[PDB]
Amino acid sequence: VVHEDFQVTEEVKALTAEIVKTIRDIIALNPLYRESVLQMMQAGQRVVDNPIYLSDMGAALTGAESHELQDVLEETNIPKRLYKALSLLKKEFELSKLQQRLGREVEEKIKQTHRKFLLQEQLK
Amino acid sequence: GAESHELQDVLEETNIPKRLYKALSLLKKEFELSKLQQRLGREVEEKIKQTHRKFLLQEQLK
Amino acid sequence: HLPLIAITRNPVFPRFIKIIEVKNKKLVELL
Repeated sequence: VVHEDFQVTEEVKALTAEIVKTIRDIIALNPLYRESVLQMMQAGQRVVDNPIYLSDMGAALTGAESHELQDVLEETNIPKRLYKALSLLKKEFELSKLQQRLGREVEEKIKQTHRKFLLQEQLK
Repeated sequence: GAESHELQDVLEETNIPKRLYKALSLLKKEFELSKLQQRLGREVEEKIKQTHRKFLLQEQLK
Repeated sequence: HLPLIAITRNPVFPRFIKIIEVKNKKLVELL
């Protein structure tokens, strides 16, 4: 289990911060699991002594297939796997954003159809 | 987002000008850190978008 | 003259509303 890290453990957590913030955004846009795990597992409480496993949970919280997760697990370099997890997160971000945008497009268009019927009666 | 040690060191400074200057310097350092992280994430996101847009086209096709 | 409250990584910025939560019940009796 490779667990290499920089002795300058000051600016590295920012990435994890980003990731958790990113992960937060996930649950904000894509409800998958209870936000309670975020509540108890707070990165600012100094309770995450194995941040590699926090990154693993974040990757698991993504919808990445088994192939992408295997590729990530094959990344021993902590920064590289973290950036790959960021890439998967961004992929799912765009996927869900397009899904919600298209659903909203459909619903507004149906509402416009109903309003067009209303206004066709008003035209009559 | 200055760490607790930064806050304690700021509180250590007594004179209002000195503590205010330390707060300004901490603000500058936090701004630099945010800028650096945003630049790194921007480069990584650009490299992700370095993926041909046909990747997004196949996403749409699926 | 009260026992020190276990911070447990709960920074309280000045003039800032913050939340203190400690699993220990020994603080509940003191409260």
